[PDB]
Amino acid sequence: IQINQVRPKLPLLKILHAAGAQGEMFTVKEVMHYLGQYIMVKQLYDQQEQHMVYCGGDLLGELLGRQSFSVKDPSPLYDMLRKNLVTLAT
Ligand SMILES: [Mg+2]
Ligand SMILES: [Mg+2]
Ligand SMILES: [Mg+2]
Repeated sequence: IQINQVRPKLPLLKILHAAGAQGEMFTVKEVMHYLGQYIMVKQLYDQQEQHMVYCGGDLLGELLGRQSFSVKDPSPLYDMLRKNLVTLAT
């Protein structure tokens, strides 16, 4: 297996699939692409303040353990990725 591949855990993979991803293993860039598409297409960001993501009530909020987060202050999102990505480079 390639060193730059990661395997998203079940609930994260569900999100990525729900945004148009195919398969089980991805680069971190691909994961971010599909996660971004999920947020963008469902329009979870506040249209009036687009760095704010209102994720509570959605699977993404469940996974994050937060009602909302800011894209400018990504640590809660990065916490979620740390816990939901299986990697070989770590
Ligand atoms: Mg794909
Ligand atoms: Mg695959
Ligand atoms: Mg961090």
